[PDB]
Amino acid sequence: FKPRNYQLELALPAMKGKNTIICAPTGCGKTFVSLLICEHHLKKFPQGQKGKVVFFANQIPVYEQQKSVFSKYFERHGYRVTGISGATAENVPVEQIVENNDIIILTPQILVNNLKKGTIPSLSIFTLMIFDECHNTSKQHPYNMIMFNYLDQKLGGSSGPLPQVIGLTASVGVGDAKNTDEALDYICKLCASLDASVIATVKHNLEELEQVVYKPQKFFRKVESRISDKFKYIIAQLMRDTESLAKRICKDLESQIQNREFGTQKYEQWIVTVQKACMVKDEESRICKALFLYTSHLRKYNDALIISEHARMKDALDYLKDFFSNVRAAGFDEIEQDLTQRFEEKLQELESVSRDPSNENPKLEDLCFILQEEYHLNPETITILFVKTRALVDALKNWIEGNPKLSFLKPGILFKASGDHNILIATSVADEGIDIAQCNLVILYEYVGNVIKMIQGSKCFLLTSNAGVIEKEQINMYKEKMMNDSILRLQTWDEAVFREKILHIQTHEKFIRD
Repeated sequence: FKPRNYQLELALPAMKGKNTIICAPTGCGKTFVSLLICEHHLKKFPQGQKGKVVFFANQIPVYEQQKSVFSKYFERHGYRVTGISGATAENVPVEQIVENNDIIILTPQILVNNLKKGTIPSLSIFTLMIFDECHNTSKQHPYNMIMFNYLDQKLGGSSGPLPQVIGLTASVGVGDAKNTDEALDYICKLCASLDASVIATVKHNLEELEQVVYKPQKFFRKVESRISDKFKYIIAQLMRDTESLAKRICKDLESQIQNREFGTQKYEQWIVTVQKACMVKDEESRICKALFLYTSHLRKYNDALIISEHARMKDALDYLKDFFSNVRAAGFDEIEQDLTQRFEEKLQELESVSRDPSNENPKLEDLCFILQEEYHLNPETITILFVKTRALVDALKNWIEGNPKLSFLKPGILFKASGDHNILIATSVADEGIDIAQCNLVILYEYVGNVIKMIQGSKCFLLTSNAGVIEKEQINMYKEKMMNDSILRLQTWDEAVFREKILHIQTHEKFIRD
């Protein structure tokens, strides 16, 4: 297990002996870095001198894993490594064990009990302390409980030798701060808590790190419906009429699905239920046939409304034309003739509103521009496009093929199985099961399907009509943003000015504690 460059970059300040917070992505080897720090530390002591290191785990699985890892690596090197946990043997008191072993894995609460008990008189016996998930060091957490003791001795000095402190965290957090400046102060509060003079992030080996941990940056984009949608207006009336016919012959149409809206997949479910009921005397038989015919047409309208919503009206209108060409292929019902003629009356108008340039879908214009922009950056890009329905898969594919501004794309329905298509349009079943995506770019086009996972500059675009989710992500990105900058700005300060700022807070925090 060769150390990665970014890992060595993180370890260095700690190896040079500064109290450090190591802030890096989950799964990038932060604990492994603490191990490198542990190894470097224990070698520093001259003959007849032993170091003593404590590792703090926040949860039992981390404790178990680190207990195994540290013992295997270090018992070989002649050090005595033990892990002591809540499920203690309860017979051997902890101090004998801390005296007996050079390296200890510790759930933080066990130590706290012993300090109050006085079995462990001081924190001085440790030479190195490591806090996994060190962001927890606040608000009367055991970490903080431990760190207070550290601080009292240091500040009320009268100070014995104190151990180096290392904190591991994926995120320092930013708390309640509504401002970058407020955000900075919070971060310093944590730094004061862990007596850290250095925050270590990977600046130099960002490229290498990104290979080890695979995160494609997520982009959330609001999308808007047409201000004026006459196409929806016309179709809904057709749907209203067809329902009115269906309602007349069946007194109690209401069937287990509520508040169906035109153009919704929920409406699709309602249709299916009603058809199911039909699948189950002349009059009873005749009515069953009529409903089935109606719901079948209502379903087609509903499909067309959904196409119109996320693609061109032309795509939606075309979809209706084929169906109504398809109905003619079969022997013409007397009823189908009527339904077909009712559609034919409104057609000329539908064509008119469909041709209008001003009637164009905003959502399509947004999608198009993102594709243009991204493929401009990287022609090599391969994209998977997730859409609401199968009918939409066909609409969007036709749209890309006929769009001269999207000539660079060659659309394919449905990795990589196929090299020749650089974009693929797909839709998937809504399940508890999750789909997996292997591509540079993922676009979620109003997609409510079961969640997606991305697999080896990659990005995912989430386009939604929901204001609430967009607002939430905007807050999150802001908070992230606040955190990095403040972190970046803190690294700017000299350690001497920085140390000053940290001391003041510990001093103030010690008195309120007093």
